[PDB]
Amino acid sequence: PGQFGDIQSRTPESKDVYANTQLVLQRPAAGTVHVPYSQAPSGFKYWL
Amino acid sequence: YEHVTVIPNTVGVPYKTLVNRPGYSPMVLEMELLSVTLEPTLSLDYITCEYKTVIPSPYVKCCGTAECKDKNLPDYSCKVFTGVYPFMWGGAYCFCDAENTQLSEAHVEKSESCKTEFASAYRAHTASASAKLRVLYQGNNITVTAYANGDHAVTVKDAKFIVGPMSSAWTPFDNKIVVYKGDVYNMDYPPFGAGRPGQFGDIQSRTPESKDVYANTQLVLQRPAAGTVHVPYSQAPSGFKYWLKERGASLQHTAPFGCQIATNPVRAVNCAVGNMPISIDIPEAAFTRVVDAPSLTDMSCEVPACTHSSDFGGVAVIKYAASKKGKCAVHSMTNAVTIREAEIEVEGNSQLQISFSTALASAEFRVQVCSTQVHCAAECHPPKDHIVNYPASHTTLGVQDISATAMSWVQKITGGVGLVVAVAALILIVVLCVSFSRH
Amino acid sequence: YEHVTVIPNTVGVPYKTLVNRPGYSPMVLEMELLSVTLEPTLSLDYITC
Amino acid sequence: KGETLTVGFTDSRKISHSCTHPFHHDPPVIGREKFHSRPQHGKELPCSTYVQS
Amino acid sequence: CRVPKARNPTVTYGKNQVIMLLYPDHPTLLSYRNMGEEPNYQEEWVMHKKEVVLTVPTEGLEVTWGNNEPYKYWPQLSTNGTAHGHPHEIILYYYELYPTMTVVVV
Repeated sequence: PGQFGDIQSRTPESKDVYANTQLVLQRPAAGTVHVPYSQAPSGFKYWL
Repeated sequence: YEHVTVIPNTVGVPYKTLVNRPGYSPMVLEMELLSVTLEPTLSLDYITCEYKTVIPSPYVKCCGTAECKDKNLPDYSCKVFTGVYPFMWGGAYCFCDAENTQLSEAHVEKSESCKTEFASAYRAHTASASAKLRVLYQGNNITVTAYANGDHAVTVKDAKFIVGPMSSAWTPFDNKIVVYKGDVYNMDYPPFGAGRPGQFGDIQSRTPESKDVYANTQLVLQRPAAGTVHVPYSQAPSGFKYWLKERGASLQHTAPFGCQIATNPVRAVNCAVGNMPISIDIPEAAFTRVVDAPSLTDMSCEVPACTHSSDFGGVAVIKYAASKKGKCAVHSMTNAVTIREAEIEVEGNSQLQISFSTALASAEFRVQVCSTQVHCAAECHPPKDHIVNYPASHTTLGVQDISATAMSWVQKITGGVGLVVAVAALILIVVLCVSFSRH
Repeated sequence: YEHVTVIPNTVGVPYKTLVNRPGYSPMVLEMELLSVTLEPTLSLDYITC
Repeated sequence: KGETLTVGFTDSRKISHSCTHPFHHDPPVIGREKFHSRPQHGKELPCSTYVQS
Repeated sequence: CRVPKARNPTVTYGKNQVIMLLYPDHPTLLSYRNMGEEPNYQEEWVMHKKEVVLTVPTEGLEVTWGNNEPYKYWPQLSTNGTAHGHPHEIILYYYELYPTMTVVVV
């Protein structure tokens, strides 16, 4: 997570996708209906 | 029966104390500090807040000469400027363009905002330390709250609890503290009436509502731009605003011993400093006579596994033959090994399982059960993990003497060298004896 | 727990390894190669006919 | 955030009027993070505001 | 006032060491203290993705990331060596855990 290769596939068209983003769902608060979460930013954008 | 023990002030860690009253079965009480609070007595010295500068319309007196008199306002300044020829939107202010003067005056007052946004400068003294203690008594989970001064005893379930005095008088708060909102800082704030410009305390009052205000802003009136009626001045910016930007870290983040800092009231929470004596008056009803208690025989212990993980990574199984069904207290006979369970149940011919935590590379300890002891030992393995989010349940390894077994290498080397010395000494002694007799 | 072993490349022959993790009952795994393929990367030089 | 403040209005003759005065505007940090807008999700801390009354 | 909470860092561990990879959106204050006699307080602002390596003392380390609740870390007595076995394995075991006493005693 947060590093190059965090998401991988063998070919651009492949449906077989590996992902490790450490996605964690967080609790909503103050009467809102949102779905907050903590996830590592794409390692691709960071690498670029 | 009065039982007195001492536990560390570390919060969130249980401790076991063995109650030994002859003629009665041994009892084990489990105690854990839930909260320790050190609340200092404070005396307010003064309030620091943002100041406002008050400038009444300038008096423009042309043809004649203006003058002013001294006033007793907190930082009053007055000056008269000559040779002024001011203009207004419709033209020159007045008829004559020579020998004119302008009267400018200004003073400093506390801002209305000082009622909401301010820092309080306090002197701190002693702290009324108190704590909330969890006690496992007769299998029941009960709590008490009392001052840690060896006084203010609290009785629960007919058991009288006295806590303290604290073994340490250390506090994160020094003699002079400043409390913004939820933040407390240790700083040597200036004496009241001796504040300095551009620095915290440049404007001071004893209370937020007080009309008695000290100010030192170095307010100096300057000559107005030609053709204008404005009143320029040079004044140090509020030291309060500078302080807010340059506050730095508060005690909540910098305090030693992991102290948590809270305000309203100001207090330090769960400081891991020193220890706390505890005295418990235990009712006779809580004691069972050894003749009435279960007795165990033919006891033996084995250890299926042991890891010194710092979280009860050891497990031990003890076989017993009970004289009758009932409950028995369990206590370690060493400080190197702590047993999680305070008590177990015994019935007929069976085995009990308990967990333990140790710093030892190899565990060698005795386990005491109702009127009996069993020696138990095994090799322990290291943990795979390096870091945990909890404090160790066991104590420190201590001074070398408790090192790993299979240390016979030390004894073999020491013995081998000691033997060589003993033999060499004997050879010399025999020769000296023969030499002595010969003349 | 990371367990590292080495087995022969002979295909159709099972090998067993013991996983020793202190505090836990010993585990035994059996591994057998069903197929091993060595696929060369080729570059065509020419066709003859 | 900016270094100057300008205020103005339109006249009855449709003439624009304004006044520019130097002013350092850079609000204090609330909490331990520097943010430019309030989040959908977060924590609440004490602060001071002006009441609309 | 409502304030944001910085993303949970990616955390890995070493010997008496905590390694964090930080993912700020905006400048975020990182600070930590020892939980013993000398807190050795340190702090820095992080304006970009950064890897920070912290040393954890016997008494434990407390780390605060932005507006998030503080993390506490304590070391375990882990080794690459082992107790028992060969004499050289034993020295390594104790050296790694108690490198100061091991050298003096030996």
